[PDB]
Amino acid sequence: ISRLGGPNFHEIPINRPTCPYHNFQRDGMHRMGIDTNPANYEPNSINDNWPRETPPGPKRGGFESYQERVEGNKVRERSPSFG
Amino acid sequence: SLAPEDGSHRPAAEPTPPGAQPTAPGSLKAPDTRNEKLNSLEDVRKGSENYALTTNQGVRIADDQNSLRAGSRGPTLLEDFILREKITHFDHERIPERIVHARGSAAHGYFQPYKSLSDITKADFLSDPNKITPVFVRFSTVQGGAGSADTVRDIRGFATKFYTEEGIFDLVGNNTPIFFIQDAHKFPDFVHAVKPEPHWAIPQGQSAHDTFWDYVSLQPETLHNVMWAMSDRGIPRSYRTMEGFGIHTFRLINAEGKATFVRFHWKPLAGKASLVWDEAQKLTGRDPDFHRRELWEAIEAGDFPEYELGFQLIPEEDEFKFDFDLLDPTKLIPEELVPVQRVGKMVLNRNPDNFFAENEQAAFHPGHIVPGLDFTNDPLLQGRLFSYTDTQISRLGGPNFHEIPINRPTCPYHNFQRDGMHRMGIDTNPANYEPNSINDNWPRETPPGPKRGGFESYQERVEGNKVRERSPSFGEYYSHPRLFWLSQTPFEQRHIVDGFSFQLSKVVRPYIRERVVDQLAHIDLTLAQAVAKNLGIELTDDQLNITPPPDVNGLKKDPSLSLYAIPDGDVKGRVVAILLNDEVRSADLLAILKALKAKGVHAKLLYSRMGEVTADDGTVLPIAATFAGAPSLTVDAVIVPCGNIADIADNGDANYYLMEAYKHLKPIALAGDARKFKATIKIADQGEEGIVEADSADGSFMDELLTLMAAHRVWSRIPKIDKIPA
Amino acid sequence: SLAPEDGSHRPAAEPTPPGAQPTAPGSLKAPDTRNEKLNSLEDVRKGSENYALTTNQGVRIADDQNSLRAGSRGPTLLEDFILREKITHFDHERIPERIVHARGSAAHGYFQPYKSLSDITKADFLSDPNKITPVFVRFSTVQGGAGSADTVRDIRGFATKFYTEEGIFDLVGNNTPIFFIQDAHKFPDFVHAVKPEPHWAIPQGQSAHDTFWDYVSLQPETLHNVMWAMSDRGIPRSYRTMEGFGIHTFRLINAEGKATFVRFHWKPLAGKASLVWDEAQKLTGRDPDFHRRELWEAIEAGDFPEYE
Amino acid sequence: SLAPEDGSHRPAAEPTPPGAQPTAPGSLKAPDTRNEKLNSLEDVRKGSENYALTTNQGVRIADDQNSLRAGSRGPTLLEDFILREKITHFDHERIPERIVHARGSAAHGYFQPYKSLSDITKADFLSDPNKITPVFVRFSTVQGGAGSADTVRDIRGFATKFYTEEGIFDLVGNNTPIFFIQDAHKFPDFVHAVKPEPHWAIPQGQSAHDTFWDYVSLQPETLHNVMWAMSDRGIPRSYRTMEGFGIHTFRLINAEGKATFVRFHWKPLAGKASLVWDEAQKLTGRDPDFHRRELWEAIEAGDFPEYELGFQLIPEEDEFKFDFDLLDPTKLIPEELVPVQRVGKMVLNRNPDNFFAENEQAAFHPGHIVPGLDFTNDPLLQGRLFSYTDTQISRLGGPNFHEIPINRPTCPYHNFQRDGMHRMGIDTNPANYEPNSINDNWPRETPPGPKRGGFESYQERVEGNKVRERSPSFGEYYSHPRLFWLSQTPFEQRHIVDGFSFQLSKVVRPYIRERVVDQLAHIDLTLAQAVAKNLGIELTDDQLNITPPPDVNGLKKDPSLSLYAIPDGDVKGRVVAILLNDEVRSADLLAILKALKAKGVHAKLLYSRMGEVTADDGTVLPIAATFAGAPSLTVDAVIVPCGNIADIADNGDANYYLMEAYKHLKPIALAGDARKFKATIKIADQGEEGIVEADSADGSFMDELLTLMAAHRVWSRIPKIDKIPA
Ligand code: HDD
Ligand code: HEM
Ligand code: HEM
Repeated sequence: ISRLGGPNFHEIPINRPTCPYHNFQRDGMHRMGIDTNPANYEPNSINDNWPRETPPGPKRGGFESYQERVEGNKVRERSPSFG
Repeated sequence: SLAPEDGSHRPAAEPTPPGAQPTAPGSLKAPDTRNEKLNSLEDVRKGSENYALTTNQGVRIADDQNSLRAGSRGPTLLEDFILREKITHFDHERIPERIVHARGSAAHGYFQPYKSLSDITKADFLSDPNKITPVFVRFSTVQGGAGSADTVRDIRGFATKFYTEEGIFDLVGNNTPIFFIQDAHKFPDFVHAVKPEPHWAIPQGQSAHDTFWDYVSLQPETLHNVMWAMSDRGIPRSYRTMEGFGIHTFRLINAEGKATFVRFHWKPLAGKASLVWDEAQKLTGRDPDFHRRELWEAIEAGDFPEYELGFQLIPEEDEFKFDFDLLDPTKLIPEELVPVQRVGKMVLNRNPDNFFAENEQAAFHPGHIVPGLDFTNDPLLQGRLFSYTDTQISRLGGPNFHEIPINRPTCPYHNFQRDGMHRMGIDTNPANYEPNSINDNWPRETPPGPKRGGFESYQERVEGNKVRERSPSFGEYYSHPRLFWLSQTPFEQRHIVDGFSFQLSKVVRPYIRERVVDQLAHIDLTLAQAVAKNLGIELTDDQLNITPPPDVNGLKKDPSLSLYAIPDGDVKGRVVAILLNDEVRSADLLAILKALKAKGVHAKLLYSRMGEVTADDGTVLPIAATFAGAPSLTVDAVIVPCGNIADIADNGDANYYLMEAYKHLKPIALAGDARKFKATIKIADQGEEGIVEADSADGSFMDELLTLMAAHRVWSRIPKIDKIPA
Repeated sequence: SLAPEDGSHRPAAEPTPPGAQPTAPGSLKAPDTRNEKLNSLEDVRKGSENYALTTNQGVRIADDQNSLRAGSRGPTLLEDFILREKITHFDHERIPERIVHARGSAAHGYFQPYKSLSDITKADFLSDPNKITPVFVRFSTVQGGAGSADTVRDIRGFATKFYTEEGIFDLVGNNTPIFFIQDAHKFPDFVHAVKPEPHWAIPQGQSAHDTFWDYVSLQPETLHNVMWAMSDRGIPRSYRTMEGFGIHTFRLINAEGKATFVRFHWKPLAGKASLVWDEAQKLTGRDPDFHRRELWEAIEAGDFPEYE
Repeated sequence: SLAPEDGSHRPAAEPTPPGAQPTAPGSLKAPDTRNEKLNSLEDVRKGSENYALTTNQGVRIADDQNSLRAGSRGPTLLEDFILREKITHFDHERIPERIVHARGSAAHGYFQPYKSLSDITKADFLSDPNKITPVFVRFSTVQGGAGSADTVRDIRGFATKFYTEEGIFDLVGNNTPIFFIQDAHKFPDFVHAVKPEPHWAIPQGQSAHDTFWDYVSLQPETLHNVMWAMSDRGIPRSYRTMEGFGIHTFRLINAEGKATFVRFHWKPLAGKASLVWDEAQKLTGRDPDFHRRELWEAIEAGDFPEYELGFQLIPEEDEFKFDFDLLDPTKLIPEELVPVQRVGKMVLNRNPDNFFAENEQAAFHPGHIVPGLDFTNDPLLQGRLFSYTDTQISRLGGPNFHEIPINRPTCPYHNFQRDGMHRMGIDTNPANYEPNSINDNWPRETPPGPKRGGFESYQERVEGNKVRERSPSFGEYYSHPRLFWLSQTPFEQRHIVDGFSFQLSKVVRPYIRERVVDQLAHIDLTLAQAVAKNLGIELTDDQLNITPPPDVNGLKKDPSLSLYAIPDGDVKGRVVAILLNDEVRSADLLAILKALKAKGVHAKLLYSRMGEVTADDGTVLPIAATFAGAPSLTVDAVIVPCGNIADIADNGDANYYLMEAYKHLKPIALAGDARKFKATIKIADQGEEGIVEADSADGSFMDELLTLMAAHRVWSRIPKIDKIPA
């Protein structure tokens, strides 16, 4: 945000994805992309809810975190195994 | 010298009623009002009288009227550094407005507890009734820009910065006890839906548009807060006359380490009061700064905004005792179930000096807590903790925003953080890391403890898998909207119905209106049918048969949810229009002003022109404003004294004054020949409840008027106003 | 599918009168309208239909309704990069508004001269009646913020960007033929005087306050433009029904090097029309976006703003 | 407590020589060294000892070693506001470096004039010899980034901010009396040509690359400052031993309104001295912070950098009496024609506390002048006036950069400018415009006058058409380069030829080399022939016949252009390496050390390891550094005392220490059996000038060594060094 001047740093040519990117984020300094979507929010009916979430799957699916088990209390403490 | 000889350019440094003097920077108007934070700002306050005009580098300017040019009709030269510095500074005056709550009005004050809370929290600011904590408070709307109007229908923000001896605590709340959404991941979606639509940037300061109601219809978790926004809660009369809430369940932590769940409340000591919709909308055109102005002038008059801080406290063992989740910020805790304990009082007693430096630059953030408080896993709160540090890096220019004077703590602050843009502090520590030997590890960590200890999080147990999933316990959307509905008076229900009908009539896509009516039918059939009738929609048989949602823990209403069900009227600080004529009966005017003064009610003397008029005994009466310049929208009640009533009886502006005031349910009082105005508002000869009338202003006349003003508005008049063309 | 079965969510892509259809982005509403600048913007226009929702790095999102937490009632985790990108972008949406003329409304169009002006100017965009130059025009008020109301009493801006074959020419004018002050050195003084006063930031969108009339009373050079502002010129009915002026004397320079002094005008082909004060003031309350709306809806109906 | 119990972590707060103690923030090293700017910074200086570690919001931290996680091996929680604040501030520490002069070292000090200059200027800081003006001075290179090396070949900046009672005056100069170019419109062309090339960003801190010499070969106006850069002026021994110049002609204006043209000079009271190239280039590797380190340590030792301000003064009527234009910044004013008049003395006597806050954020700008000074039409100065205000808007984050503490004036500043990012001052003035009546027009304009008056520009006549055209009076490129060349000693000429030869050797396109050699042939044929021989280029018959440019107003040399032609050596503050052995003759070392201390010369005791050695008589010698750790590059002279010379005589590092010092022309003294080292450097039995040798370090050995040090280097050794493999 400070180094590259704002939240549109992915639009700086070197950083741009070569695959498609579409979402409901808008504006910010030096915004390049001109969005034509009538909707800037989801869920929406006014654009039939596009762009849409994608379920996870074997290829081309949405991102889902691995459901690791978390068990412990809220601590600021170094694991004894690290000592 | 350009000031007038008589010194009438400078306002008196004493409290004065609204309109009596020009308004002024707070340290000029009230120089002897002090608190630890206002005194700490003295290092950066700059005066002006008797100083020379200079560049920012301290060079005295001889001619501030002209650019430097080659010849007096020639081109401007690049060596004019005086012109370029002055135009460069102007060119860079603006900073980004806040992404939400951009329109807001702020004041300084102080808070003091009523008793030590050490049994329930170790927070130092709550440890002793003689502990006085300076505060700075910013009230705001949500959707509109910094230049949008004040009296829009909207939720209002209510943000308090407490400058404590153990750190800054910011309580960043709104004027309703829930929010629209459950999880912070949806906040950009919701905010984009309510904000002006992206193709054309319309509408400003309004939720009455397709995308807002599209999102509401598709996200029934919104309906509870939508109900509050559609009620008269969405159009408060003053920031002095609305409630505040922290919304989220937080924790208090005591010196033994015990955690108690808490929700925060601010109760207005001037009582709860709202406008009516027609009046609020019209006021956005006649005075889009009405709330900003009213707050500033209340403080200059000594009508200080006062609020009691209150805590709803729930033991840790009672986390699951209710039929809603305590961590769900779309659910309220009914006061019938968990009472509000009154904990202390905040008084706002001084305006800023400079709005940009102190209000626009102020940074509030709910993750600014102190030892003795802690967070919960409310998933809207959890995401807020990220946003308010992040947004200030662009808004305020970098990571040193705590060095901007209004944001500075008044207690000590020392650490190993260095640099960043516009770094003010010049660190002398040889070390900028720890652990260090070279400064004997100073500044040093401090263990947690009962007082002056380091912050340690409550050691809550966390058990579960890493999931993006809404708790099933949050999946109930209708029972709170219905409890709120059932708790409103009949006229407050009519205003709700009217709010939904007005908003949905502005939605162009009719299916969205229909989908909202279907949601309302899941709350209350009467509501749904009344809104549907105004939209020309007929409920289906299925909609007529939807089972109402369950009561909340056995409640079918809670009157603390209504603005008006329980009387809390306070007249002090309110304002009356007195409509003058060119020969007022001075004895009416004496009696009126005396009775108002006794109750701390202000007046404004109005006429068809500016200047002065002369009463029957020769008293010279100065005119504050014209009938059109200061419409009835801006006052709480209207009084017409006797005199040469012919002077004004045919004035369309004075007649309209009283029609507008009548339509908006305001008390109206008419003395002697002023009773000829009964005809403009269609009052029967025998009179009507809410119109005070008598041969003279009489004194019993004034008690009756001030009784009506303590009840705020004349609700029983509502069926009579549909006739009035106004 | 959340859209209705009957297609009524989607505005007809053809000219329609105000209120007949929901309004839409211009390239959706009027896909057949083009000019050289609109064509050159194609490389940056982003669509939406039939695309997956992604991060800005192009990773497909599976659940855009929830943060990542340890258990469905537990704390949000710092590793949720989807949540933090989406909220970081939101957090930094705003940029500073314009110091003056922060409220304004804009549209694309095109300009063409009636004949070659080569005897008086070598400016390329005026050289040939067949040469069409794209424009982008913004109209504005002066004093209020970007979220202030349209039908205030104020001067109006009228700024045209001409995308010529020999460079951008911006004609940055107002709707009256003079300004308030003589020397640019005084602009921060005049603008501070008209702007909301610095202790309390009131009033918005209004010159009806002590500091403006203090300045005027001490600087009689301001009285000409003040007359204009106090007339119904200060409250136009539409951006379509107001005059435009460059105000300053500029120069045209022909190919032989001869200079002619020029002042620029725009004539509204819809004619000149203003509100009356009580209407204009009440309209700031009933529809603070009235001029922005009227401009957009005129263009959607085919009532194109035309100026000479 | 992690500090050693003996307190050896903390440097003594008293002057100490380089290396004796760790270096510290200036206010801790020299707390009693004060001036009005240093005292004015006290409101922002932050201590650390005895204070608790906190957030920037003043909350005490208990555990600054760990993030908050769900279990001690679990994930980090978003609610960790202490982690996020600390990492957010870290993440935004950097600000843009300066576009040019990014690499620089600064210090605080004071200036006093020798007598009132009221007859020639009304500037207040020159009006009274007892008026002391605080200064802050930054010295710099030009091309490299803020992390580039100090002893590169380049021009140096010499910038002085004077905090006067009538405004900040910045005198923003370099260490050569002209610049490379004539009109500011070419400054981005020239700087882009000298800077690292745009495809790969190489080379850093070097002009030895194709684009710089392409531009030079095409722009012969650059050749004069190119001559100075290729001489040993381009590689100063220290910031204390270089000249400063304002370059441009400015004006002085006295109280009667008479203008006198002026060029500004600084004379170094430590004398002029430069490195030799091979030493400078090696030093950029062994100690890229050598000038920063040397400045800081001189100040800590009390070897304060001192400079005398002087003026070349030309009456208005003599504007056109020279062969060159006074407004042309590629031309110098020879001191034989217009002598420098001594004006006053500047002493730098305190280091900053924090480099970022004071050095990195300092803003100097040559448009910051005061009444009694004014500009001329020099077309390089004229463009500079635009640039320095503009560049601070991005570098320092907006238009409030004069509020960052180091940049604040010490005199009053008041005006109508408001807001902007990072606004610190809270204005209380009811008015933010003038003229105003509501504050009686304060702060007010001030007419010009003899003292404490408003700024007014000198009413110079302008007459001409609007043109983009270079004055024909500027179109002469070669006579000043030639005057410079002929003014240098024979060894300085050799060093110039080697500078051009080395640089053009790195230009990869040979045609660029050839074109530069052709330009040299227009300056002086001996120069062009010598550089051509080193490049393997043969001059054509046409080149051999170019007629030399004219003399400059009759001069064929001016010795004041040489670093060394006129002796001005000063040994105080210089440093000598003493090569120890394991049993040093202690009487030698007593004599050596006390002779050095008597003349303020520092010593560094070196050996093959750290720790101690014990002398013949039991004296314990603490070791400063090893041979390889503190190479001969970092010292002015080398002394080897007698003792057990066999300890070190076959040590490769010890031998090479002497070879390197010998190649770089440094004085070397050898006592007793240390004379066995004569074979390493090939010195004859009957010895040679520049090598001091005796049976012992007594009698005249130290006087002879110190004589050699006052002459800086042994130039007569140059023909002896080419054979030597070092
Ligand atoms: C037209 C542009 C321009 C030109 C022609 C010059 N400069 Fe410059 N100079 C800059 C534009 C600039 C700058 C972009 O404004 C800098 C970089 C960062 C800053 O604050 O100023 C700067 C920095 C800078 C600094 C470092 C100040 C400091 O320590 O922060 C020095 C000493 C000079 N310059 C000296 C000179 C001299 C003696 C010049 C010719 C006589 C000269 N500059 C020409
Ligand atoms: C849950 C109900 C919420 C309430 C009552 C609330 C209240 C507020 C208030 C009162 C302010 C104004 C502070 C001021 O006067 O200066 C504010 C500003 C802000 N809020 Fe919150 N908010 C809520 C939810 C959120 C969420 C979930 C996010 C982020 C996902 C958020 C992000 C912001 C941002 C970015 C600002 C501007 C802050 C600044 O620029 O300093 N709000 N909100
Ligand atoms: C001569 C009378 C003037 C007229 C008619 C005029 C007209 C305008 C207009 C129409 C805009 C808005 C452009 C848009 O729609 O984006 C504007 C912006 C601006 N004007 Fe001028 N102006 C005048 C005088 C000045 C003067 C004298 C200055 C300063 C010396 C000035 C400084 C600015 C600034 C700082 C902005 C905002 C520009 C931006 O942020 O892009 N105005 N003015």
